[PDB]
Amino acid sequence: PSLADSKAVLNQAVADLSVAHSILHQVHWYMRGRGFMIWHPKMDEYMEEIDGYLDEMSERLITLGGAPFSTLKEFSENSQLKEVLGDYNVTIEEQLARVVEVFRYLAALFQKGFDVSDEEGDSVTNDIFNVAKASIEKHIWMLQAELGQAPKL
Amino acid sequence: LADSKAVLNQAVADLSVAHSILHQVHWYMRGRGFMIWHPKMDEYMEEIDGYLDEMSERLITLGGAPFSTLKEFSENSQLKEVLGDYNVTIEEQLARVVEVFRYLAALFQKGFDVSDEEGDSVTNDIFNVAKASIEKHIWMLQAELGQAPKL
Amino acid sequence: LADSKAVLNQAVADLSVAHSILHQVHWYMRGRGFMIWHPKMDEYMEEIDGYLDEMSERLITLGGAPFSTLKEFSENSQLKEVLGDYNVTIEEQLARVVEVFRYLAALFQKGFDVSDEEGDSVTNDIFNVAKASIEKHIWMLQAELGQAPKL
Amino acid sequence: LADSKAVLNQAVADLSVAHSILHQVHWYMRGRGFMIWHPKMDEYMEEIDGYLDEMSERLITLGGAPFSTLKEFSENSQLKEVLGDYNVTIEEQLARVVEVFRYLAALFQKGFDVSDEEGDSVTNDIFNVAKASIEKHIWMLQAELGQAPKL
Amino acid sequence: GSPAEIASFSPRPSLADSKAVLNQAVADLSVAHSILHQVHWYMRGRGFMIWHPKMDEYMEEIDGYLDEMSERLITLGGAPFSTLKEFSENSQLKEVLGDYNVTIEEQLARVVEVFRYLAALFQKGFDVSDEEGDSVTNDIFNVAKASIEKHIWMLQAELGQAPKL
Amino acid sequence: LADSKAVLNQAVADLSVAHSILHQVHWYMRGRGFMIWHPKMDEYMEEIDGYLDEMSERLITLGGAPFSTLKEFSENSQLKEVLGDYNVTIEEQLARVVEVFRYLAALFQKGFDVSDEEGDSVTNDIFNVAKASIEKHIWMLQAELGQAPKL
Amino acid sequence: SLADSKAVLNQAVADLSVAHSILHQVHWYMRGRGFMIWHPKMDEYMEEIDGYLDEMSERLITLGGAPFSTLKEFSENSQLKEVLGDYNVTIEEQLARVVEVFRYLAALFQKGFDVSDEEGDSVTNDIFNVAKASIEKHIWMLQAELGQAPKL
Amino acid sequence: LADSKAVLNQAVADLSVAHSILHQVHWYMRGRGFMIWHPKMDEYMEEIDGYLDEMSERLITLGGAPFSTLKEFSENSQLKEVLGDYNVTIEEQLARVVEVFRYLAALFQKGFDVSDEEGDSVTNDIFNVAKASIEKHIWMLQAELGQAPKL
Amino acid sequence: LADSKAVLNQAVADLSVAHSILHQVHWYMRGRGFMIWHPKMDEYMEEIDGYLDEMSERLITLGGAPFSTLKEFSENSQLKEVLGDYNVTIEEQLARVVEVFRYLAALFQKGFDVSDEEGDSVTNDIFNVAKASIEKHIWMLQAELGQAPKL
Amino acid sequence: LADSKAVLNQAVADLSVAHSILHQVHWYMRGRGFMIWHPKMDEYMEEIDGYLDEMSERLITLGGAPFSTLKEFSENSQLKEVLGDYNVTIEEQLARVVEVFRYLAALFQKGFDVSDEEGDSVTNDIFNVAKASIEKHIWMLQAELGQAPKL
Amino acid sequence: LADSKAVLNQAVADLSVAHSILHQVHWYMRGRGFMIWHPKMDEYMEEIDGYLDEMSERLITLGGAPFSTLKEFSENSQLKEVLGDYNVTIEEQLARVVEVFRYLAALFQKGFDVSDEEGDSVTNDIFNVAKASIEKHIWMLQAELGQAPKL
Amino acid sequence: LADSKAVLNQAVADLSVAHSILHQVHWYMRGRGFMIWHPKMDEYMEEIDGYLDEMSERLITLGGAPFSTLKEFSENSQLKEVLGDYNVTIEEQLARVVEVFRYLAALFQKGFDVSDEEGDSVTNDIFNVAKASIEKHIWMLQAELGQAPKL
Ligand SMILES: [Ca+2]
Ligand SMILES: [Fe+3]
Ligand SMILES: [Fe+3]
Ligand SMILES: [Fe+3]
Ligand SMILES: [Fe+3]
Ligand SMILES: [Fe+3]
Ligand SMILES: [Fe+3]
Ligand SMILES: [Fe+3]
Ligand SMILES: [Fe+3]
Ligand SMILES: [Fe+3]
Ligand SMILES: [Fe+3]
Repeated sequence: PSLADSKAVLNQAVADLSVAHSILHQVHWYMRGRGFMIWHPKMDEYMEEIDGYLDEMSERLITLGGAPFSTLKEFSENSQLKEVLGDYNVTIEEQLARVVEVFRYLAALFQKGFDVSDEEGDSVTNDIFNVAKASIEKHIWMLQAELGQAPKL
Repeated sequence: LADSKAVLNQAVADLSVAHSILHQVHWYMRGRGFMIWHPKMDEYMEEIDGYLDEMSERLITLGGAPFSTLKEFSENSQLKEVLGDYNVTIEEQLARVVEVFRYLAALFQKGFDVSDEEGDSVTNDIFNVAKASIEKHIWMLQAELGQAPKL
Repeated sequence: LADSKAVLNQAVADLSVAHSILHQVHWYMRGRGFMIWHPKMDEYMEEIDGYLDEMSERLITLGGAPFSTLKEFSENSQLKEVLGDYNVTIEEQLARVVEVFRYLAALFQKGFDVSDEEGDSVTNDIFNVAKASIEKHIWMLQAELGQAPKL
Repeated sequence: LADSKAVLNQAVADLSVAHSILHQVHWYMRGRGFMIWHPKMDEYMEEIDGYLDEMSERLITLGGAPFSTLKEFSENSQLKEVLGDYNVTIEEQLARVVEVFRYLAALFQKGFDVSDEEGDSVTNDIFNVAKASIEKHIWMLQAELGQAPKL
Repeated sequence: GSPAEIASFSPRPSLADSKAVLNQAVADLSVAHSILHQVHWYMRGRGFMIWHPKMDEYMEEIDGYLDEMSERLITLGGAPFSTLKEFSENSQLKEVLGDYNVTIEEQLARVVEVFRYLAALFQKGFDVSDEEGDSVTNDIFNVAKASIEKHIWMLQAELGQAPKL
Repeated sequence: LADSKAVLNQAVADLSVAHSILHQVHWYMRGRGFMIWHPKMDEYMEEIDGYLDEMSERLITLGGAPFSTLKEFSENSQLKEVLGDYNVTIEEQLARVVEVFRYLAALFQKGFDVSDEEGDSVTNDIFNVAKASIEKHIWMLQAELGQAPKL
Repeated sequence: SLADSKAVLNQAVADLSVAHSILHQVHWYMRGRGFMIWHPKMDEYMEEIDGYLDEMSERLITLGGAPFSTLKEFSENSQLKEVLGDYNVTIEEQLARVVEVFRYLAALFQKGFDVSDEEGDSVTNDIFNVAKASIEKHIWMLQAELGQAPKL
Repeated sequence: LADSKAVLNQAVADLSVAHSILHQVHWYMRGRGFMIWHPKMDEYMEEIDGYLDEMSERLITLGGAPFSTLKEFSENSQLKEVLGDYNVTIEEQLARVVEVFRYLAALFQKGFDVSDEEGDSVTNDIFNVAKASIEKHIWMLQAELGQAPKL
Repeated sequence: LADSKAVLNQAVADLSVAHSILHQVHWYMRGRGFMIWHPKMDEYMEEIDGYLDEMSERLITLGGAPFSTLKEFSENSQLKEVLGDYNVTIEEQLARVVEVFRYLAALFQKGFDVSDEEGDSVTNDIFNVAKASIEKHIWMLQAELGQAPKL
Repeated sequence: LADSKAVLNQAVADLSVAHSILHQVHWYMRGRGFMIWHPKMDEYMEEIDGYLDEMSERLITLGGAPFSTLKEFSENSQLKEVLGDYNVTIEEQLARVVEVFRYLAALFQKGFDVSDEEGDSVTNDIFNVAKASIEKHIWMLQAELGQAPKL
Repeated sequence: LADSKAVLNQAVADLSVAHSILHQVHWYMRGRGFMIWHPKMDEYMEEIDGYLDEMSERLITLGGAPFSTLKEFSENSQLKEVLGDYNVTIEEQLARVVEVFRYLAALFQKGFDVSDEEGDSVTNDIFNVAKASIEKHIWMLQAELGQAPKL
Repeated sequence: LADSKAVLNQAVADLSVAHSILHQVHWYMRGRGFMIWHPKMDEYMEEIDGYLDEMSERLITLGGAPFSTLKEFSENSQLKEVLGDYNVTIEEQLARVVEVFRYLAALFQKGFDVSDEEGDSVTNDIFNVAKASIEKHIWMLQAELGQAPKL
């Protein structure tokens, strides 16, 4: 049932990235406070990057003979990420920490994806997860730096 | 302008679901015409997303609170999603896109109507511009399908 | 279309003063956030100048004579200028911009209304487009300032 | 000219003839100003062609059938063509272009009126945008000619 | 008295010199543009999304020949046709009313027939200009013929046929 | 004008007024040559605006406070404005621009001299570069007008 | 030392050269509905193939190796077989030929991945992995046009 | 290929002198039309330099030795230069350019004939291309001057 | 080589082998000048490939069947390939490229002649344009090697 | 010209150390403002590197021998480096950059002086241009820091 | 991650000295080949700076503290620098870059191995990509020098 | 500003002849290094042409009359031309380029000194900029030739 878990983790990523995109969009829209003018457009950049991973991962899953999740209901039910109603009263520091938590989870997911693909010998999938992990971890450093903190990976 | 705000938020939900449906069509497509229509879904998706950000931004500007979770999109949208299926024909998939766009154009007409009544002329333009392009796509998709636009 | 011509000319004056005020904010700005907001004023200035040229030139096209001297701009504009002062806070400078933009959005509503009354739909569109972008800026500035747009 | 479809198709014919007259001006031009105005006709021609495809597209989208033969253009257009002549002056050629543009601006107003009555807001916008640009060119051309726009 | 005014039929249609073939091209390219625009607007059926915009590209290329040829005619001291009446009457291409019910296969075949005609006209122009020693005009016709011939190959290929020039 | 800071502020006011004058010329221009000279006015305005922001930043950098209201620009400038008039000829308009430019060039020479004497070599450079290009423009405008530059 | 990595790189030099030739044939002899999309697509595929070739050949050179560099060497050492050009081959048949060539290339690149990993040559390993990824994506899209799963 | 080499080298001389004359027109031009025709001379000059370097590297390629000194250019060119004079009218300047161009078009025809006789098809194409463009320019210059091309 | 189709197909084979030989030179190159000449082979390869595709599509267009297998190219080409050798000097490599180019230029002359005889002027120009550029390269390569082009 | 060469060489060392210090600030930066100021350090670094290569190559051109080892940069630079520390506030970091920039502006003033004294006007210009830009940055950095430039 | 951090920081030191050595080569280069190899050094320097910023922000991301002073770079680098000397030949300069690059490639293998052991796959890939390009440069440099890469 | 005008005109002559000499080197070059130095002469030629047009515009702007015939250039230049010779080594060609640039650098110094004396600071800067770039080229050409700049 070849590359069963590589396919499974690719599909887990499809759901998680779909929710991550929704969370980033909420931060983008609901953001208020000093720093808005830099961080609001920054969320657009992050979203575009996340969308990039979604399409690389979902393509790779299809290529491997899988069937990507492709309804909001599948994304919601399969994602390990939780969403809450939007709220303008959240601080900038609080909004950025939420993004850090989302990104820490993605970097962990991508590590799992890297591990599982390596074990099954799916080196193409392995590379996709490694590249994505690398960038997310770099963003974790930068976001944490803004927050006067070490990356603490 | 509670009604203009209401229809803008309705659009946020529907455009969120429409993007998901376009993505499923993009991914699950099989048959002759794949190489043209697969990347065309990406164009439609980018356009849909552009409407999502215009309408969401305008709602925020009017003092509203956009839907901003998958649960809100799914619960509020009037579009129905189904499981992805590689066995759907390319002609059926394009017909599905047409039905989604017919829905959107009708939603944008409603948004036009509501904002026009409230005198919200900026919101009004947004719906009108979107409607124009969606209707143009309907013509092209229907022409590929050997049909009149039948607006 | 005397009213539409009149409001276009009012905008020529007010945009001309708006430009000066934006330039004052750009030059006298001090405080954390300078590096983002200083260049931002140049973007706002370029946009305001775009409205100026096109409103002034619509007025010419309609058989009008636009204000074209500093004296005409000062004496016809309803916006008041004050002496540059480096001790104004970043947050108060942004609030000054918001106040200027609230004024412009309100003026552009008036221009929409009068041109709509007179059936000058070309002039109507010019005001509608300008108002849209100015209102979007009020949302962003107010957000930086920890506040709702409150249009 | 009962409906938007009829006004769009009229525009299809008139824009086709307008293109032809502009091309004649381009080719037969002689006199001081040639080096400016010869390439300017190309810009105008491209602009006229943009209106053509738009208006034709919209007509097809609305379920109509555009005129699509030279006979149909020539017989349905209110514009009148004459034989090319090198002996027409620059200032007379520019005046000929002004008359065509006045005609088109008038036609676009007619399309604006009808689409508004029907509540075809998409078609209404198309005529509005085309009218705005053509009216600006009338100002410039008349200005070259030492004249007010006289819309 | 005053000089008499000759009353005679138009006559001619007589591709005997470079100036004449160029003006014939001016007329035929104008009608060819109209036919291509009809195919573009009225097209329906599978392949629309590729062939619709392809007509726009061909229209652009046709317009390019029109401006090179008509400029060369003016440069040679001629007077290009420049009214829809002169185009329609001088062109050998026949137009019909637009119809949404023509297959892609039939539409592409119509374009092939227009292109074969144009290639043939440009060969005439090449022959006429060469005999004249008008080498600049000769190259305009050669260049246009080459590209139009390449499109015939591709159109024919789409239709599952050899170019059959 | 006692020092570099003073001459820089003088330039802030005069460049503000020169921009306004160039804009009037741009808007009220009529006559053969409009199509070339109308857009040229925009180029000149953009250049003058460039000098304005280089001179006013240098003044701020030097510990000064730039004029930043229309009242100040108008009161301090040696250039005088008159009401717009469509009846001024193209030749008279270009001659007005030449006179503004001759003034600016002379002001920039004074800026050069004062800064040189104070040993402010950065400010000196700014004035030298501005003077170079304004003088090149005088040659070209004079050449259009059939005359020598007569610096 | 790195003998077999060098040998698999050189195998790829040969196979990619013949693959380029086959793609050019498909490009030229193509006929049928879809020509206007697929003809130019072959040029994209040829450019990508050529990219792999210069990459792999010059990694081989960098390793102290000597790339095949004549048509006879390409033709004899390649495992791909060429056939005479024939306009009567259908579009569907042509695309299926390209799939088979790409399936071969993807398997070759797996072999190259495996051999270079066995020899500790991680630079060569990555060249093959990157090339493999994009070829497999193409298989998906070609198969999809042909109404099938990728069937990797 | 003695004759083809000879005429290529003749073109090296004449184009070098033609470049110098164009530059004189560029520099000494005065009168209405300066702003269009002054930079147009730069375009003509670049084109001439292009023919210069096609013809000069074809001669080298053929095993010839191009003139490469001002003495060689001046002595071998059939074009005559006179001292610059600001007093020449714009229309006379353009007349001078047309003369240079008529000469070049005639030389390029000689090039064509000589290379055709000798069977140097590459040199032949170089001349034919240069002749086409120069002759188009004659049409346009003549048209500015209110005249037929009169090739 | 009977006709135009035959010489076009000869060029398909020969260009294919030439590309292979250029690629060998590119890869096996060692010596002073490598950094300029190695990438230069890529330029030459790109150009040869341009000729190949042009010449093959002209052959198809004429109703021919291009060679399209390595066996056909190798057997039909009159160029001979040898095994790659890193010990060949950079100047010997350049000399090998010249020999290939001299061969191509003569093949192109053969194609010119045959197509002219048949009256196939489109094919005639393809060969002429290719010959022109190859001959220009022969000049430059020979110049690098301190020699006349010897064409 | 040995004093100009000595100060050029001084600038080589100081700019090398300046680059290093900016890089530390870039890497070790923490606090609100990071996202703007982190990439800004890269812009400054690139600017510093430009002055470096400029001044080094002027030194070479003048027959000097630039410092070209880290030991020489470190030993000759009057700037002092300390171990990187993440616990420095972003305001302290920016003040640190201001102090490096004041040093550099003062160094460039010395080079202007020495080069003027010796009549090396090329070196003089290099120092002046560099000084202008550093002084502009000091204004902006100070404005971020709520302060006058205090040059 | 103890060793991956250590080897990243070694790279930070080594890349810094490597940039310095390359800059010396760039500056003190003399001999045939200068015009190609002088700018080449700039490309190599840019690439080494890319690895620097990469490796140094991966170290930071991992919770390390990059060397950020010249003293740290010199003291920790395994690469040794010497005074610049114009008498060094091109051959000798290029050989030195080769030795710098061989060292760097070896360090990157070491970094590959350590990160592989520790399972730091992101760091592993940074070293692998950097080693790949360095090794490709070793081939080209060695080819220019007439030798096999001899990795 | 008589001597300022004088030296500008001298430059016009010297740049015109320098251009001719560079073109001779470009065309007659043979030997190793051709592929880099041949196009390099084009870069140098374009730069020389830039100085020509600016010096000649500045002279016009100052009320002078530039030399504008090959006779004037040749008679007024202090540069000497000889017949082109393919037998010259590339090292001897580059040496001739260095001689011409050394001359220009000295001529530019004389222009700097004379304009500085007459207080024409705009002309002064033109010469200073042109001198800096020529001298940098001398450094590079000399380095290729294994020598110091020796200004
Ligand atoms: Ca498993
Ligand atoms: Fe996708
Ligand atoms: Fe947004
Ligand atoms: Fe304007
Ligand atoms: Fe034209
Ligand atoms: Fe390569
Ligand atoms: Fe050249
Ligand atoms: Fe092709
Ligand atoms: Fe450098
Ligand atoms: Fe960085
Ligand atoms: Fe000039």
